Amino acid sequence: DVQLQESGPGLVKPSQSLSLTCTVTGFSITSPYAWNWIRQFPGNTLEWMGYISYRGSTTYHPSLKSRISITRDTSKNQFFLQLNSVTTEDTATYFCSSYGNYGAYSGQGTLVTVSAAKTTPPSVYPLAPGSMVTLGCLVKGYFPEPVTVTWNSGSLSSGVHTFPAVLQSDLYTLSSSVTVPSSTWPSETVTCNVAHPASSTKVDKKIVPR
Amino acid sequence: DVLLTQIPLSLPVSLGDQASISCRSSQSIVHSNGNTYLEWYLQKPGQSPKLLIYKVSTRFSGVPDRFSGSGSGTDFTLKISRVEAEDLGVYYCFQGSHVPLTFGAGTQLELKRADAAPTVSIFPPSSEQLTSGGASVVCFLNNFYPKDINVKWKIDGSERQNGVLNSWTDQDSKDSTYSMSSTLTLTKDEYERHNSYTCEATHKTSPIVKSFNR
Ligand SMILES: CN(Cc1cnc2[nH+]c(N)nc(N)c2n1)c1ccc(C(=O)N[C@@H](CCC(=O)O)C(=O)O)cc1
Repeated sequence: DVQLQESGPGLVKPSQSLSLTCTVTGFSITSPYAWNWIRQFPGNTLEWMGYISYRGSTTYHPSLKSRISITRDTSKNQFFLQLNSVTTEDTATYFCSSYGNYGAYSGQGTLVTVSAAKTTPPSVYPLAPGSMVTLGCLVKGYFPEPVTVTWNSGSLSSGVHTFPAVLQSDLYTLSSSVTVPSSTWPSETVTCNVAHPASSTKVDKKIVPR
Repeated sequence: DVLLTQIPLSLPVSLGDQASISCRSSQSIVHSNGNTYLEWYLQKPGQSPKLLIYKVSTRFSGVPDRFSGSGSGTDFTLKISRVEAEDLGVYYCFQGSHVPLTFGAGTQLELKRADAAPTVSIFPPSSEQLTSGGASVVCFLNNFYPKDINVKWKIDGSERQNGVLNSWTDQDSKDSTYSMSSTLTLTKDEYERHNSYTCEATHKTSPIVKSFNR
């Protein structure tokens, strides 16, 4: 019944400001006690940014107070986050949550990327070798995160490892491996399917020997 | 600021085990109304952190009885009387008694298993990438346990460190192993200066070596 839904832009340019909306359903933002904004940094630590109370008074993380503004729209049952002079260090998954005598409810969270980089599709390369056989796919120089990698539209998922993306210098790179029996390859087709929604790309790279 | 120290940061367990996580506060977390706003959260991968316990010992809605919280002053404890398959993930303690409201670093509740050596696979750069003037050499160190394995690149007898990009997967749900990818990023020209490319899985002798010649 209770739902907290984050919305807003996924990309923000450095020095510009990030604005997010929390749409609340199941109960009113007018119910005690606090309506929070939280962020989780890449593979990381959680930070409580601040809250707006059920009565509209704000409490901020002292370090963010000067850049941060939390507001609310009681009739729309929404509360808002504004973070001003943003740095690359503001790249995080942003969540909204609530606290009261019943405990706490949390939204799903959205990744907000702060970068000067422009949207770029990845270059997808097949990785064939020089009882079991490992093959791979190199997904290079895309922006922003994420990409999705599937092997033969999911039928090979069992022996698949999709590694987390690394940022260098302002672009992302990832690799994905698949291991199948020697009987299955090169005799049968092994294809790597890469999708980058942000740049509307869907590439299918087949693994060809020699 | 109130600093929250979680002990340990990594909790290896077997299913059915009793588990305990400690949360040590740098100062008292009793708010001016006499309440202690000490909370425990569980974050499963991809998901947002979900509340287990609030106000030290109150179980949130839908939280099983095997999860219990206790403590006072500066020492708080989360106990899991029986670890179930669904309880695996990262546990956080949080304090809401003093501003700024703060979290601990997180405790990874992970499955124990026997040691496993990685499977090493080395890949020369693709013809497609070479045509663009790029040459990435990729290596996989797959399905090992515990995290105690590293990569070492040797190019014609000399250790290579510059231009190496590494990434580690989370614990695999299939068999409780870890995997890592290592990419040596070169230009086509840089790649052409060398012959023998070696990728090794190392431990604190004995490395698992894979190599090719250009
Ligand atoms: C000091 N805290 C702030 C506090 C505590 N834990 C948190 N935990 C989370 N997850 N988020 C936030 N924002 C929190 N904020 C705090 C203090 C007093 C009341 C309070 O007076 N609560 C009730 C009832 C008080 C009562 O028990 O009579 C009210 O309706 O005013 C709430 C929170």
